Amino acid sequence: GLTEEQRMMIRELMDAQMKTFDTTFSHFKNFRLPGVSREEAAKWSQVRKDLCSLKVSLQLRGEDGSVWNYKPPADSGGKEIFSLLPHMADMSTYMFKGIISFAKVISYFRDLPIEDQISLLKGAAFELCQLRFNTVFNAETGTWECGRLSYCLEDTAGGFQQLLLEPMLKFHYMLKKLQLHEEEYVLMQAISLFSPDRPGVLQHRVVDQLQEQFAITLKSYIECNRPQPAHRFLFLKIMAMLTELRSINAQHTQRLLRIQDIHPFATPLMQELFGITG
Amino acid sequence: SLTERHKILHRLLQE
Ligand SMILES: CCOP(=O)(OCC)C(=Cc1cc(C(C)(C)C)c(O)c(C(C)(C)C)c1)P(=O)(OCC)OCC
Repeated sequence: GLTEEQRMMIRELMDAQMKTFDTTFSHFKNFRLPGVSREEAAKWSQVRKDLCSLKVSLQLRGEDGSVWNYKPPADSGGKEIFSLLPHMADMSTYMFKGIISFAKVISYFRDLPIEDQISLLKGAAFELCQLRFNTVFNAETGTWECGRLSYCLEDTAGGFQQLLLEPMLKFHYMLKKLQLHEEEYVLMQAISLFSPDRPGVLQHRVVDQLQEQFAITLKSYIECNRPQPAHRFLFLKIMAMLTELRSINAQHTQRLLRIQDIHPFATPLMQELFGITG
Repeated sequence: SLTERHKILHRLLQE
């Protein structure tokens, strides 16, 4: 079994998750919706590539049972490729506030210096957000079911291998296929949050030690709850996915900055989290 | 300087 301490660690994590993860997104409202030179050209060309394969349609199911569906525009002149960014900015900001609250209730996080808490959140915001999004991702329909809101991937010619190209999309399918428990997701969030190698951390020693504790807890949880040889390397697969997610985070953050540079749209909280002066 | 450059985050973490 798990040590008493490990049991307490998981309980605190689950408590935090339940208190700060609005899984039905019932409190997400008041958000925006799409309405109804050489160097510069080079910037735009890269920006178009940064989001041409991350397109989603949006669906809103009203209380009365009506349904609004929004299909994004095809990559044309320019501007139209940013039609959903304001909305996305609102959804992610909503998620980030939930992630900040999550960290705040964790005793291990509170004891850290305020400057370190800030550094850890900046480094892991995107990661924790995507880990939570994975729990509401329906791999059968390629849709993130967020309460009344739904974001569906626009399938193309290729299809599976087509999407598998985008690292973050492949990540969601792969992670979903592991069929993790709430406990494993929350431990993944903790390992990501307490990354000692985030740029700006001062208490490297303490953070590294905390991460290891969380990792050993996850490894142990798996050993105790799934002895089946089929899960022999589950822990290592998870740790490998977290390392990948970290690379994906850096890459999307760069994407954000590139877009921001030619089409500012980040909310105030996003500017702080991803280092945008604005 | 870090807190100075992240007032929102700082505020959210102290409540
Ligand atoms: C650094 C800030 O990142 P970011 O929070 O900003 C959102 C405005 C961000 C969040 C995000 C990313 C994805 C991908 C990556 C899986 C496609 C999503 O599917 C979704 C939804 C909300 C629809 C579930 C949100 P981004 O990847 O969304 C891309 C369309 O943008 C990263 C710049």
